[PDB]
Amino acid sequence: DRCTCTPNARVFVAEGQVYCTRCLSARSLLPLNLQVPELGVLGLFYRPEEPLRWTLPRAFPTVECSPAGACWLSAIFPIARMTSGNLNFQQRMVRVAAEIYRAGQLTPTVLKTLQVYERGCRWYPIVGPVPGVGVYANSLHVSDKPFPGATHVLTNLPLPQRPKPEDFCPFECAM
Amino acid sequence: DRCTCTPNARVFVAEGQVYCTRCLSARSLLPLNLQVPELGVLGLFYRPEEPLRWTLPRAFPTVECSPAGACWLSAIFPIARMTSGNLNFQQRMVRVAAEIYRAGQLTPTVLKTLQVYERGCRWYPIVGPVPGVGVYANSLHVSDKPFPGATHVLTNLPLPQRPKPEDFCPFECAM
Ligand SMILES: [Zn+2]
Ligand SMILES: [Zn+2]
Ligand SMILES: [Zn+2]
Ligand SMILES: [Zn+2]
Repeated sequence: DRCTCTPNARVFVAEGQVYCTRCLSARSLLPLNLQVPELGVLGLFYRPEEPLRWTLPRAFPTVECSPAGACWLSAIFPIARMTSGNLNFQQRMVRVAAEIYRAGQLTPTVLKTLQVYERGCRWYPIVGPVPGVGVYANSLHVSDKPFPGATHVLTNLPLPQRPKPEDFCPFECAM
Repeated sequence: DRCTCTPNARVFVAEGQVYCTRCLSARSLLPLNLQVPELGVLGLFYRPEEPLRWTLPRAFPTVECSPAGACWLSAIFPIARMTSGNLNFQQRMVRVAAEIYRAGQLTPTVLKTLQVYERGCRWYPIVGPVPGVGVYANSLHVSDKPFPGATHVLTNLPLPQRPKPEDFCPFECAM
């Protein structure tokens, strides 16, 4: 039982799995006939409706950048979950993906547009394990799980450490 | 940087880590001088204030029961997160742990007391990967992650499958 939406339905990455932004079901590999070579790893699952507006170089996942080239695909779910409630999530997931996909990267400006801070998320200097969902990051990459190099974690959890002021963001352009 | 609360502060298990119910920081092993042998694995981190009211047999984690004997320690965080908001979580975490610890097991009655269903959680027959936090289970055990044997997943996520009526619960006594 996999996702059966039109292949132009956006995708996000949680832990290992590629999931559909529309139905939240695991996404299988695209038929290669539909695959969009110009979109690296993303094109292996996502086939947009029209142009691209930006491209993705096919590559291997680095110990810190995964999916290689568009690690922000990994921040879509955590930002949406920490930024919505029970009867509000779908709408949120859809708006968060659209924003990020459009920008083709994660940036302080895209986080402001998404009101991540006003909704309860705070960055924290990683000093140990953090339970639940979150966005781990450094000055160039982000992930939904900890990784070698990550220096900060974005969470809505009332942590013991001291939150970073709202003007702070570990990166300028996480890709 | 670990937890530095009084050792009588309750504990919960998320993924691998043992975390403190009070400060949400990782919990180190108890000095063995404080360790409470009568509380199996739990006693290796948690030292109550007075009696026990129930005991825990020391053992090895089974492919389906972990922590061995009190796998419900793994359901504390997911139930609390899916059942609270941003400015409400701590209170929720504290009430959820106390309830479960008292009952010394997870049961349909303890889930009703915690109003898991009225707050948005629904059980679903596992048919594929599910992103985010959740409680995986079968008729005898539960976990915060999928495991060989699990047949159902409790989530507040608006999944595509069809939710189980509110009278349904995969188990009668998950320990
Ligand atoms: Zn879909
Ligand atoms: Zn990257
Ligand atoms: Zn503590
Ligand atoms: Zn068990």
